[PDB]
Amino acid sequence: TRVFKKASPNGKLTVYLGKRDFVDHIDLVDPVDGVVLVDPEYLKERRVYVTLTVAFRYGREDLDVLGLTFRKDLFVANVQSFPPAPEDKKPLTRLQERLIKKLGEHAYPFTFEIPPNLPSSVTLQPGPEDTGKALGVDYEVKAFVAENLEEKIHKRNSVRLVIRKVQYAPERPGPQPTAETTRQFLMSDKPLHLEASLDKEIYYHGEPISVNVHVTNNTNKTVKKIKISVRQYADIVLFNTAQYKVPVAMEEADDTVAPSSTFSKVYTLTPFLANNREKRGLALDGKLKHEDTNLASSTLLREGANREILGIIVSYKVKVKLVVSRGGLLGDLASSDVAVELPFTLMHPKP
Amino acid sequence: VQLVESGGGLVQPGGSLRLSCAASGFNVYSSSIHWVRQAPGKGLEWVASISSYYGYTYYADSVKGRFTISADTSKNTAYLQMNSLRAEDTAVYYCARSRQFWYSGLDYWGQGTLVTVSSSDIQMTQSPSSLSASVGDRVTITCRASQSVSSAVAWYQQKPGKAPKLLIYSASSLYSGVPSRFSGSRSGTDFTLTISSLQPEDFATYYCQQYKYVPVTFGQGTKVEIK
Amino acid sequence: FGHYSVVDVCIFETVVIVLLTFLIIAGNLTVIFVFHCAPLLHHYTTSYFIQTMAYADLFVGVSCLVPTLSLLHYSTGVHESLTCQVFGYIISVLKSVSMWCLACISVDRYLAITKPLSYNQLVTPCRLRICIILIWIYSCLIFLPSFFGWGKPGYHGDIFEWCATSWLTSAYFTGFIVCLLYAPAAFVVCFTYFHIFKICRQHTHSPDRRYAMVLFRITSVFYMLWLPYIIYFLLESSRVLDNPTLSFLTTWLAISNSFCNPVIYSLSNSVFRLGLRRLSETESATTASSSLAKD
Ligand SMILES: Cc1nn(-c2cccc3cc(Cc4cccc(C(F)(F)F)c4)sc23)c(CO)c1C(=O)NCCO
Repeated sequence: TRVFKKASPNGKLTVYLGKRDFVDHIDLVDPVDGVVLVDPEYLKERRVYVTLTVAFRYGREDLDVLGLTFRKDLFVANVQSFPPAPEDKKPLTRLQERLIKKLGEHAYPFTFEIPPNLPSSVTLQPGPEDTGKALGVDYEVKAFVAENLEEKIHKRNSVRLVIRKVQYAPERPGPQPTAETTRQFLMSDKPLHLEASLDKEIYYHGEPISVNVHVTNNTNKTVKKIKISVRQYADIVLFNTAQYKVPVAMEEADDTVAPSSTFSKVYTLTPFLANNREKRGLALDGKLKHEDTNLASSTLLREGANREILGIIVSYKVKVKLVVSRGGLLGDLASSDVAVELPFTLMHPKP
Repeated sequence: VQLVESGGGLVQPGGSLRLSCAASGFNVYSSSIHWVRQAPGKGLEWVASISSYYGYTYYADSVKGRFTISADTSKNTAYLQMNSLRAEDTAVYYCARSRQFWYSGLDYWGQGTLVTVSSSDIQMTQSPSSLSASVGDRVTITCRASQSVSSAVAWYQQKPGKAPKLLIYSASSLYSGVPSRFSGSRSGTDFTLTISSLQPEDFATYYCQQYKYVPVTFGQGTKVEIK
Repeated sequence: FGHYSVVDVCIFETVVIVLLTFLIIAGNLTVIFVFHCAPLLHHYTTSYFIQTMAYADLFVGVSCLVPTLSLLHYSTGVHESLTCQVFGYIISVLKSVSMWCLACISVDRYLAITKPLSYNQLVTPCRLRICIILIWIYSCLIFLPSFFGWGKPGYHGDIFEWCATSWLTSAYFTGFIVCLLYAPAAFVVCFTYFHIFKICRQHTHSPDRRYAMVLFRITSVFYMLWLPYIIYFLLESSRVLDNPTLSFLTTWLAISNSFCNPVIYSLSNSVFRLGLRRLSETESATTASSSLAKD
């Protein structure tokens, strides 16, 4: 069919790979697979080693430092290739067998394995002013020829191709995302009831949000404005639990409701990248070199998973926030507001 | 699930026309509405495309700086302004929809509007130019690409009058809705699909598309007749 | 050592205090540069708090390094009066805002242990900006009587002449400063960290909890270096004792607290530890496809 080839700049170390884009399920991991073809006449005694380093880039997009490099890798697995692992008999795959049959016995294969508790390949938005290596988590597969792990990797004889790990939709969804929060003011003990609902929980990217609001304003106050906005929650977990609250698409409507009156009509929202070009700190799903992609697919995890170990976790929650008026015997136009959370997993389907 | 086309007519040279196509059931933020031109008695050629999710606007060599294409998400409609029409712009325009994520050929098309005027670049090559065959004759049409695309090609069976439909994409999988007899294969830069059981309905002109680089363009064109 | 020698020859402990200022400005520069060249916003609530604390202590280092030059750079002894007043005021306000900001760190990152189910609802960016504005307004308003003429606010600005030989503190002022800046600080830190330590015991615990192993360290050393200032403020102003050298040592410790604090903070968290433990040591082709034969 088709197999990707990268090859060394020198023209000696060539790495094959089945699928650049790799899926990940809740409790099952798609394994990477590939073979390495190199001229043994060149490799007199040097051993070819192939690794997978899940880089986390966080420092700007400028040049590196003498010793800092502002990087860390959450998982580095190295597997020997020369000789073809005589100690351990790896479970050779159908793809690996076909690849070794296409070429001769010169090539030697390799195989990795990814623990499920690892972040999906997401790169944060570089921004307009930045020009360089992007932020976020970026997978990598590199094969080098050397004699020891501690030895320097000769870049002039080093091959590197970027893979991406991306999660795909759950075919069976839950019932619905619903939440209803009321608020009682100090002036009167007649709180108003707010209800919000969505069409489904999993949304294919670009599909329209269908928020269904329902307010029963029983208090002696008026709702000035209604704000609906899907907010990207990019829970960066490096050694902390830092959280971001970048909005993606906010639609407003001055549909005021009189006191002691109800109001229920559905709104439509669509999250897209065309008008979010300048929003620095946004999370985007995957980048090979610079090709524009969609927004960050919601990285679902298995129920009860250790959610305090991963690299970057993004999730999408829509806010139904409406602003009220502080009119009365002694009050100004400025007042507070009541908002309700609603989570939904907007992320790709499976072909 | 379908897209309509409107705005046809006859415009003198130097005129303008804001021909527009409207689609229902296709989210504009999930589908990149395309725009193609079939010359009178010649081959179809892509002219413009807008991918509303990204806010981009790609053109072609004869299209860049000539006409303007825009769309709005409110009416789910795309309006193509054919400003500064010339003699070479005389063609029929079909409004086509493709999945704006992971391009998979042109799924849905439109009726089309005929436009007439009165008072780097790569080119796929399709062979044979013409052919006449009967029922049960194994026929293969080869689309040879000058520059090797990454296994991402599509084939369209355009009957006379009606808009072309999609049968294959990436030369491997057939679109849901076509009979299983259709197939396809990749051989280097040469792309070939097989038509053996030539039914009376399947006898129509075939066209090869390569959706790899910008200025996406069709090939040369083939025809299927009865021997 | 020399006495009443600001205009006679020179003073020798200027070297000690300039060493303290150099350490303070170095630690604060490295913390600010770490948090600005690598924008990470870690623990977003505590991020603005600790960044503004680093800002405030950098300002205190610069403003108390001003005497190191403008004590003997020119013909000193003409217009130091308002200079001493404003300098003591600004250094005391900066130290107050540093301490109250640490206390507010403790009270804000305490809800992440007890009430994390709606933690991202009580604390927002606008609320924290209002809290910082309120903290600076509170420090300015509590130390306004120092410039108003009711007394001098501690022994921060005794490096000059009038405010070392002529100015005297007021018991009604030390009681005020203890009662509404330091005693509430002790109250907040106690009522927060006791509850925290009641929960650090395991049920047999997150990055939100592993910050306690460094924040408890920070506040513990801060109070270790802060202990011989409240006692001396309550002692000398109440006319029970007065020791020049002991006052100098205590004040030097209490200003060097903000030099030792950022150094051990950067030495605690691994965003800067990776910048030291790894830094102390010191073209491609086109990804083209091929052809694999099918079955
Ligand atoms: C010069 C001098 N030092 N001193 C002192 C003697 C004994 C104790 C202290 C404590 C001080 C407060 C401070 C301590 C450390 C850092 C700082 C800081 F502001 F720099 F941060 C401020 S000054 C000072 C005097 C007293 O009069 C003089 C002087 O004016 N003429 C000498 C008369 O013997």
